[PDB]
Amino acid sequence: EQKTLHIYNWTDYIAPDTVANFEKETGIKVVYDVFDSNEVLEGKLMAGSTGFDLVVPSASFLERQLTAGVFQPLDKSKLPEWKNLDPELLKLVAKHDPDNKFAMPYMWATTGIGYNVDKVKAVLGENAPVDSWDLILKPENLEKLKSCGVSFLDDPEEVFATVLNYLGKDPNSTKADDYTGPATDLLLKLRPNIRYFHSSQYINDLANGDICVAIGWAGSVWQASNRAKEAKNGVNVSFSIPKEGAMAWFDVFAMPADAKNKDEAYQFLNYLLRPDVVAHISDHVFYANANKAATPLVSAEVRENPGIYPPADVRAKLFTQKVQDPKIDRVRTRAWTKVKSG
Ligand SMILES: [Cl-]
Repeated sequence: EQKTLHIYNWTDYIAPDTVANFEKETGIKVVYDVFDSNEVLEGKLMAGSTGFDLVVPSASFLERQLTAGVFQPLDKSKLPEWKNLDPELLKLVAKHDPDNKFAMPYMWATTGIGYNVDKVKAVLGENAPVDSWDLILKPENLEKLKSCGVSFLDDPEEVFATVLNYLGKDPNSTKADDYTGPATDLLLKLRPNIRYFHSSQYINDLANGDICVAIGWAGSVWQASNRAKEAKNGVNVSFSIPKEGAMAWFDVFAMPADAKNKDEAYQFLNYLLRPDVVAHISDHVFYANANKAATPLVSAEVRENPGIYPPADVRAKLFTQKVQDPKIDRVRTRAWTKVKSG
């Protein structure tokens, strides 16, 4: 009988031939579906009976569901290359998944500033503060960049944390007043200069020159940069992990508790743990993978990019998302609607 495997992953988060290569090597039929919204994935998981054997949630969402019985523990004896994973990244993911019981770290990155090098330098000068959140969180700078286009993510959790860190508050403040007060105060001063709040349109807009500065996910900004280079359109997109720090986050593979094809799922996970497999993915999607054995195999342009693989001094400035109580979640959501309506 045919062996089958159903995977649900983000768009633009695998190499073009990863699945084909796996099928050639193993004889397993893969059904590979994609989503571009975390809201979509989580709704399906909470409803249950998804039909997926492997899914790719955020590490933070995993914490919220470790008690909901959504996932089943990973049998590490079926993953002999588990030893290839970076122990430091396992520790960070274990903040949401104690003892790394349910999740295999896949890729990770930061939320920083993507920008058009030429347009930012034209408007703010040669010494534009591209190494600082000042570039996009000082109203005086956004007023000058307004005409060339400014985008923020449509993501209250990441944007509020970014603002709180910049203001010198706890990035993960549990104080409702921090969100409704100082954080909202700054966002309302910036708001008239922001063209839109959206978590994917900025990728193509950066690549085509339609916006000049964005809050964005590192690898997606690097994808925009590469798309502009492949189009030979002369647009120069870069990305900055600013000097004040930034949020780091981790996407993981996990196995729904009702998965029908568990043996095949473990074959695919151990396939991903082979160093060349995940290095090849990083080469194509411009995200750092969590496999320490894989790093030397990654192309120089990606591995040596400190906005993809940050060195120790930059990693020390990164913070991670803490899961908040529902009451803070709702304050955050309410305040974000007010910010956007401004
Ligand atoms: Cl995360």
